[PDB]
Amino acid sequence: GTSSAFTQIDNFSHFYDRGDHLVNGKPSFTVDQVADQLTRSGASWHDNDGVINLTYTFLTAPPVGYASRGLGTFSQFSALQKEQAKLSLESWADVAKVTFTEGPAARGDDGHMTFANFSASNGGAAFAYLPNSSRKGESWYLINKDYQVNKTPGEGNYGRQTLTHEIGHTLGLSHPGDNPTYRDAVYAEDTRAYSVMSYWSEKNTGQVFTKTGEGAYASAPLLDDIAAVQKLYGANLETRADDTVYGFNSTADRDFYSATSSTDKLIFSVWDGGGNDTLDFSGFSQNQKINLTAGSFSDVGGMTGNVSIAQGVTIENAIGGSGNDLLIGNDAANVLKGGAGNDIIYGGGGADVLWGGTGSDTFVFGAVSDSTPKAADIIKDFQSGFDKIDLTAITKLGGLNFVDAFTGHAGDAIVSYHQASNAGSLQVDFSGQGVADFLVTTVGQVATYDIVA
Ligand SMILES: [Ca+2]
Ligand SMILES: [Ca+2]
Ligand SMILES: [Ca+2]
Ligand SMILES: [Ca+2]
Ligand SMILES: [Ca+2]
Repeated sequence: GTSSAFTQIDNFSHFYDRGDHLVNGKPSFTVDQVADQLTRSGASWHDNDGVINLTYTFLTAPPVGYASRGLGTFSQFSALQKEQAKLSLESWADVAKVTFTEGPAARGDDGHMTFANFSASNGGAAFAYLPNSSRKGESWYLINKDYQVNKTPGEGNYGRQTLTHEIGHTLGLSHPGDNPTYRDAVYAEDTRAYSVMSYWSEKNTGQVFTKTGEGAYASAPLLDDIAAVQKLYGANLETRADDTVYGFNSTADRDFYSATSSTDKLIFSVWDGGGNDTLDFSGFSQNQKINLTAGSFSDVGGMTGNVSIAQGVTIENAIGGSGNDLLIGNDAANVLKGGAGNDIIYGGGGADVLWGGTGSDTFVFGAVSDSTPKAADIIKDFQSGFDKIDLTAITKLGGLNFVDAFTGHAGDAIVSYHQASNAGSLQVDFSGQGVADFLVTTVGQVATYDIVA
């Protein structure tokens, strides 16, 4: 058996696992399976400069044969829409190798896009065509007394997501499946928790973004969307290859990645081209569960299944909030700051920098490889009597034999201290080989009682 602390960690790094099992009776699809699913039409924009350069035009006047569409009264895009449309395009252009330049159909471009608003409710809230049809690149939006959604698009609302949705469609992605309901979906993760393309809400899959009466929709391409658009046009590695901070104190320069308040509802998927990165959810007071695993999910800002790191992305640091959080790292050096409260931190691979912050924080180790002597973890703010080092994942509650020197017997551990630099160190002999095979260094005293194993 392990401790409760560990289980919470193991369970959360498995809570969102996809593939090879049934969920709600429907098969579970790994992102790759969903990237296939979402691009099953074979429709796409063509290229051999290895990049797609699309141009677009907010239509000023109705095109030839416009009246025969039955959409009623043609209207031009407002400044608000144009401004939101541009953020949407951009959000797509960041993850995949595609660019959208405002301008008329050119001789040297890979296709042209057009945005316009109609008035007759017969048309539908909005629609777009696939990149291989005759009306390719177009997308129309309904706007009348009875339907005001597309009137004021802004971060968080469906008016904006509708733009991210329609653009994804014109780019080549299709709705997850073909009065239908989520019962009729081909797979489990067919919710707007995984794709902006889905017709179903996060509650079908268990996630919780908002309560009754309020709306919440991710402005930018979610998890599956990025994989699918990247499958089509390749990942854009040059975007944010610098040192990006996401969430609070963000340096992402994107509205959907920005938080400045405790009430903020963040629903996003992190895409980044390199550098050393941080997910800072420090401004939050609710219990969070941040997972730094590529393609994994987090429960952020009082919500659940709302944040994720895109498949094939490395995010090195996490900053929880003042709640009892959980921080799960990757195989890389991680600076994991619990921030404040009673949280559990899991470094994982490599030598991590762990900060428990105030409160009685737990640092958990599941492998000997997590904290080896030749590349060990460091708990900078270790407070004895309150904090605790969990090794139950490795010892299974078999205990350790605290000694001053290694006796070549397995389970022999040594708590050392160096007052003249406030530093302790937990050393262990899991193999009983006579020497250390696990080491954790602290700043602040670590007592033998502060160990759980
Ligand atoms: Ca970066
Ligand atoms: Ca804390
Ligand atoms: Ca915390
Ligand atoms: Ca790590
Ligand atoms: Ca580690």
